[PDB]
Amino acid sequence: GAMNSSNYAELFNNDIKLFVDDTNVYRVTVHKTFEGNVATKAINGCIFTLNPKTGHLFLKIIHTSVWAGQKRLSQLAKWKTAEEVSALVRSLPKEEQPKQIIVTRKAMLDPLEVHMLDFPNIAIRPTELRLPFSAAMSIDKLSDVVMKATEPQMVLFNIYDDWLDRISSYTAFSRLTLLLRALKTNEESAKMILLSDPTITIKSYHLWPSFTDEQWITIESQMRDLILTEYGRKYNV
Amino acid sequence: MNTVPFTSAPIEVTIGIDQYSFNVKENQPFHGIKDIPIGHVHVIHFQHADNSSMRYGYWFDCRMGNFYIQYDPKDGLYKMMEERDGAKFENIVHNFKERQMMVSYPKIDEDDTWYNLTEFVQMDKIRKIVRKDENQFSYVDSSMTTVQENELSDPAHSLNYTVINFKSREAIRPGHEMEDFLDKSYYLNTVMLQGIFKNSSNYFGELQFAFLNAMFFGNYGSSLQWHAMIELICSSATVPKHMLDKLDEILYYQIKTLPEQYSDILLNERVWNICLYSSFQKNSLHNTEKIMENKYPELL
Ligand SMILES: O=C(COc1cccc(F)c1)NC1CC1
Repeated sequence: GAMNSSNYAELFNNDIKLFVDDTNVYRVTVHKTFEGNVATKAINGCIFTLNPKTGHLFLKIIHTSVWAGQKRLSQLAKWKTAEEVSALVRSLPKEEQPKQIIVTRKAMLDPLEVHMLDFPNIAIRPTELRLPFSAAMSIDKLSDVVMKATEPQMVLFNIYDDWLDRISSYTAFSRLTLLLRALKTNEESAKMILLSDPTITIKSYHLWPSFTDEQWITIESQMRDLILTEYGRKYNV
Repeated sequence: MNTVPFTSAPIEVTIGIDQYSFNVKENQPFHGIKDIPIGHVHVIHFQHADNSSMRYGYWFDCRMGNFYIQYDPKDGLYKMMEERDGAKFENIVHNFKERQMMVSYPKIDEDDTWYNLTEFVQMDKIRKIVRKDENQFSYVDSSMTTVQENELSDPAHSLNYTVINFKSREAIRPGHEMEDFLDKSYYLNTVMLQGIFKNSSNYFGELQFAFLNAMFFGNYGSSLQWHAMIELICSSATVPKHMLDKLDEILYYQIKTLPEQYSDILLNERVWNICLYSSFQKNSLHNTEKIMENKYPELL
């Protein structure tokens, strides 16, 4: 059924699974109109679909043109998410199709289940984890490809860069969620932490900087601090 | 007017005939039920004094043969039978009526309740839901499961209601996933009405039969089926106007007749609130919404 702390190691077994986060699919800026009314303007979005074991990220970019002339866009966005995830699964060879899809928001369950009626062996699951995947657009290179897109487009990334050469997927996911939590709680501090030192670069083919093992521990500690911090500043503790 | 005579009444039992019921005491001189209105299906049902577990009963139509009840001390229940010999039936029944050992079906002449609950119920269709083809009458009890319930174990003792499942390839057209899940008109009108039921009368008749099995036997799967068939209409943007008008009448009399003390288990809060307040047809069930709100405002 639902996914929580009791079964956190299931993510890193050998059953193919994908997380799907739809929080950045329908994005808007809200503004005043000349008549003093309020209007929205949509901007490009993305479906964040991620294999937590391999780090493979199927970033489906949602171009604003898909909303043209449509009604109830927050609701359409969920079904559009489901449609595009269903399309991805169908494009993958059978031995690459997930055995489970885990949705980060419960409102995605019915839209995805309906789109995947053709795949009755694929389990559609919620989670009780509060995962920070909405902060994916704080990753500069992901944000860049979404905002530059002029048409619908799937871009493939490895959100772990080369980390799996040195650490396990359990540790790689925990780093990723720590980084994304930090970016979500205080993006500027998080980004300052990551890029303060000019001598640690981000390789062209990577998303994150080329930290050594020792540097990652310092970074990880600095991001923990940030998250405990902002939690004070928030709750005055 | 027709008669369901009894051999005797050897065990204390509450007997129901349609929406009426009376207590018969162990070995009381009871020999059946008379003046039963022709033209309607009927149900005669039982709840033993000793074991309130298992309400059970027999759907039947007096036009389809002469029926008598004889308790079976081996199987432990009141069984419906057919007397092949028409002459013996008249001779035994007349004997019983002269000695006044029968209760009279007690219909008030103003009262259309039973008609209104059974308007579209036909014995021929009942027998396709309750498969026991050697008998003209159909047995139902509390514990009988439905075909869909056995998909989620004895196939012969099942209620073969039409399977309705909103998240099914039957209900959802490829490429219309969102359209068809949020507006079930395709499933109601094309799949179910045009495809399976053929007309709204068959649809309504199953719906009414499901309700009556739920109310009379506390048959849980019947209750599920009645609610599903309401929801399938309420969740369709496009429903013929006469079907909605009739549905409002149907439900009105069902809600009117439900025992007040059983509303907590026969009425599904989620379905009713959705149908009355959120669904496409939220404004289309004036009579039903009015009785529901004056009789069971708690549910809403
Ligand atoms: O028992 C009966 C008939 O029993 C009846 C028939 C008609 C009305 C009635 F009250 C009782 N036939 C053969 C012996 C088994």
